[PDB]
Amino acid sequence: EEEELWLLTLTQQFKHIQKHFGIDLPHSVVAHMDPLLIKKIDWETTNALEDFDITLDDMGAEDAKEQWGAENLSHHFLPLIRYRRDLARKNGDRYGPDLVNG
Amino acid sequence: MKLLPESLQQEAATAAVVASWVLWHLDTQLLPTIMREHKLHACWAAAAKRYNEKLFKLNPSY
Amino acid sequence: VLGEVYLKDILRTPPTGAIPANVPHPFQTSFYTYATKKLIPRHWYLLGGFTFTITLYGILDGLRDSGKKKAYDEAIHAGKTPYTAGGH
Amino acid sequence: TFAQRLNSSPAFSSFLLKREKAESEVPPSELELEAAQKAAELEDPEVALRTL
Amino acid sequence: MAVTSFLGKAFEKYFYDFSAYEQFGLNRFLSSKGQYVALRHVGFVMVGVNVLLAANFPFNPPFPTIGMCPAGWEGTWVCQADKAKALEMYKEWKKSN
Amino acid sequence: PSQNLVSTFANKVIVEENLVNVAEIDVPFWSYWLSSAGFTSKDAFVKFAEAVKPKVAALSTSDITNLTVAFKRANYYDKDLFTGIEANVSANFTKFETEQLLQIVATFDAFNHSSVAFLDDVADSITYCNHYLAPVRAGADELATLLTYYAKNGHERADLLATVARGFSEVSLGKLSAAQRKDTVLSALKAFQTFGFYPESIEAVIGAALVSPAEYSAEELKEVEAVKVAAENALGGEFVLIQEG
Amino acid sequence: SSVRDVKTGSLPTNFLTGVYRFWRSQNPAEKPHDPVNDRLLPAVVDASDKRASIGTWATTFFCTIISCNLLGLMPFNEAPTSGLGFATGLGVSVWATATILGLSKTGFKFPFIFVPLETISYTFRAVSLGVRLWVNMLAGHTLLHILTGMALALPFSLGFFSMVPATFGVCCLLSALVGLEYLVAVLQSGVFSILSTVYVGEFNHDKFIGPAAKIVK
Amino acid sequence: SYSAYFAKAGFQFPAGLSALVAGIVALNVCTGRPTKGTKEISNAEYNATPIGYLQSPDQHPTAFPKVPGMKDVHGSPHHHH
Amino acid sequence: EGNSVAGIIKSVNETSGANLLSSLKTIKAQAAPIYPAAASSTGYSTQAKIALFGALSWILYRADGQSKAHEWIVDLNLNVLQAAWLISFSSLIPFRAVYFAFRGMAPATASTLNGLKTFSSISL
Ligand SMILES: [Zn+2]
Repeated sequence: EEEELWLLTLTQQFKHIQKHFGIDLPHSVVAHMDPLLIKKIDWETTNALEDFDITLDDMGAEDAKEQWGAENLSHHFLPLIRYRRDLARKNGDRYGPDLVNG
Repeated sequence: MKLLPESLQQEAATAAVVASWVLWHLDTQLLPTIMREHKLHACWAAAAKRYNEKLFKLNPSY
Repeated sequence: VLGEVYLKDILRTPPTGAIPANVPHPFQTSFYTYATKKLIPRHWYLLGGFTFTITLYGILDGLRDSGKKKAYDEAIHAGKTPYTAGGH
Repeated sequence: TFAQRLNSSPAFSSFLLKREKAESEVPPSELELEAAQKAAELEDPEVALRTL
Repeated sequence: MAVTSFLGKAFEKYFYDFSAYEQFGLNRFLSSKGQYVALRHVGFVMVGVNVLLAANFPFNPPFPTIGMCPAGWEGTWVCQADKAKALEMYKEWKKSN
Repeated sequence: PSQNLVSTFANKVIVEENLVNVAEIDVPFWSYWLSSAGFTSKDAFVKFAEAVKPKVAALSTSDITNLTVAFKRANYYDKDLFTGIEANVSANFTKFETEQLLQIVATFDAFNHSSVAFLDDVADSITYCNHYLAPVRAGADELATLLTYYAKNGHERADLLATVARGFSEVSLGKLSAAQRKDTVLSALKAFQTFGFYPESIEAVIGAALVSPAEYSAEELKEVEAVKVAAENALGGEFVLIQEG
Repeated sequence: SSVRDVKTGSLPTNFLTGVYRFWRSQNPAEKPHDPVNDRLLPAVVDASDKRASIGTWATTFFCTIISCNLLGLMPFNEAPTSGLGFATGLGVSVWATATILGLSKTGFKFPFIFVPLETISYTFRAVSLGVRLWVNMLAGHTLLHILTGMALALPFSLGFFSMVPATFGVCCLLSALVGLEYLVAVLQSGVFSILSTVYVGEFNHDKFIGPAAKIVK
Repeated sequence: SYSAYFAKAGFQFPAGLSALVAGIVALNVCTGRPTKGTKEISNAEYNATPIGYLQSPDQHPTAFPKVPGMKDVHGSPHHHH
Repeated sequence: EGNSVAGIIKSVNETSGANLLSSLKTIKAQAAPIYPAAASSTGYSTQAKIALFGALSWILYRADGQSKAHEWIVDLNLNVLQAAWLISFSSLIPFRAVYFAFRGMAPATASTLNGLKTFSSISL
């Protein structure tokens, strides 16, 4: 039960999108539940890259398409690695993935 | 019949006002809404293999 | 524990109180953000093409009235009525 | 099921889709039907604890 | 009634299950329903043409007649192919009629 | 007496003491636009820095960006204002953009002011709370300022360095003048070796120096060639410039 | 100041997604020789910054012309693209957008006896793009006016609801011309904006910047 | 389940339609020329003319004309024929 | 409005063992999402009346000038020809097949959502 808030928020939020997306989910509830996904989607529309996944499909970039999707849900792991970093800072250590060789 | 209008510039400017409103309405109102729900689905379908493998490596529950 | 100060403004659950307002895009908020970030950098070719047509069709509207004025003066300087007197 | 959640969508209370059913297009599969029933048993969280 | 809620439900059950293709029988004479619609369409046009003409019948036609006259008119203002001529004859006919 | 009444009106109504008395309502609006017109005025900016301090904790993110780049252009450093600014950023770090954080950091990099909680919440926001191509829209003279601010303060965030290394390419450095490209390439390679992080896009900041080495010294090209050999065995190969075609 | 709420998966959202993704597919991006990774990502983003928004422009002209062409098939309404300045004013504006795009590829300077013959056939594209939309919306509506006058000559002369096999064969000919006009309304908005992607896509080509220095193996 | 949230907000126009209608109207009223069948006269003529003589017959066609070309008004009989 | 999983975790932590299994349906419903209830009608908005009076003000004005158009009986018999196809389109278009054909135009509705496969996000 140490990191059960984060793992069950991911579960409950995706299960509510999946149950309702493309049927009746409002856009206000998506932007409530996932505000930084909407924030990063709006960056592509603002900065004229609203077809960026069509661009990566035109140039066959199937591994930069998987990086594009993974970097836009990249903030789902931020409540964990801000928690594990504040464990290791108060325990004197350094967080592992913050370091180059570590 | 009716071939030339009373003003050609008034009809050409009606076409430029209508097609620039459709450009504004698409860019501002429609296409943000299109891409908010196209790219929720597309980011989840592109990340799904690397999201779940990153989450498998993270949760200590196994 | 991981205790909801880490999930703040990152991950929220489906709302229980009331459905919130939709988050505006920056373009729906202000026309100045649309105009300077998208309309002028990306669509100035269209706005130049709509400007060319309104200008060109104002040349052709100017040629059409300078040809109406030429045929009008050439009837009142020639003793004729410049039109077919309506019909009624 | 998905077609049963589409029937109560705002789209199917519209005028041109009012007498239509979403199962008429692609029907729910046998796994989707048996997992909607299994999910109905487990909406009681006491039944989900004792099953588990 | 509620003005948006009554006849929306009346038009709904006029649109959907009110069907004169089956309530008036009519499968005895027609092959499909795709050809009942294809002549209810042409039936709507022929009825709508005959209503628009008859709702103001004594009129000089703007369209070209093909050398035909409606009824016992044949030389009146209704059949006159010169329009400034028939305006004079209609104004004479309107005092009498 | 028409000239006398106008001159009397000009010495008691339009001065800079009443220009800062209408500027008390919204501070970061008037702070930002006046400083862009060239109005530095060091002790008129002290009237700003205390009129805004009961408001910094509740400012929007474009207001905080307007305070820091105005107080950078006026070069005034109020240390107890700039801790309320970094407590606005590190409390609302998910709402800031890379366009906004790269201007706040360059203010905090001039005035050598940092926190560890601020350096994490700027790096958490650029990497996770912002689009991953937002460094590509940045311009490499601002990214090199962010790279050295993390090397001055000794802060190794290897996730942030992979993000900022996207925004170094031939495209982003080609938009720089060669006086400013040189000041950036040396500033970016000095930060990339301080962490020992040699990404695959270090071969565009190295190749921005080796394609025109007549602007560099032999001391600075020794600095560049130190990073080139350090990056060659990290990436597992040898450097080679490309003649186009 | 408060925007409206949108249901996800609405039918106008699904139609305009497929329409936009269609016109965007007409000028696809070209694959670089390099693999697309974080090295090539600013070159791909800059390749998209230099491409014209023909995906947005062509669905602007699709949606503004199919809405105008289909007004002509609503009762009591005429198509705005049946006017000469409207329909040819959209055709010149596409042609000028292509030319302004092709003139900016340099420094706005305009490009032996061959090139007046490439220019003529290129300057005729201006009038041909708009007149094809105008004449189709005019010639279909004009034929419908003539044949409705002929089909009204029979019930005017003969009986109302009488001698009905003569007017049935021409009311079904009138009905099949309004049906062809629904096809020409959708086709000419498609042909206008297929051709807008072709004309504007001719000057939609720039140099891929790419890596100037590499660490091979 | 969210179906009754979308029935609450009823009809709504497109989100900038008041700028389309104010742009099409401002092109049809700011023509910069007289109003299609009329001619600008002097004030001395407008104050001296009856409103039955300012009207032209061409500008008032008959609302459902029994003969093609019927007009509702007749205008000035003082023609310059 | 804090998140409902931390409301579940708090409401399950401060219950006892005896009333745990009874409380589980009121902690389930305290963390269910809001689906707002079907309010009363208040029909025909202030903009749905502008849209129908303005369309009636347009249809009457267009039929007014159609009736004095010198081809007025041909103009008024074209509205009968044009409205005959609006009637035949309500009776021939498969509106459920068209609805599911537009759902396939969009990749967001042409498939199901795909992330988060339940074995990766357990908490045992
Ligand atoms: Zn007509």
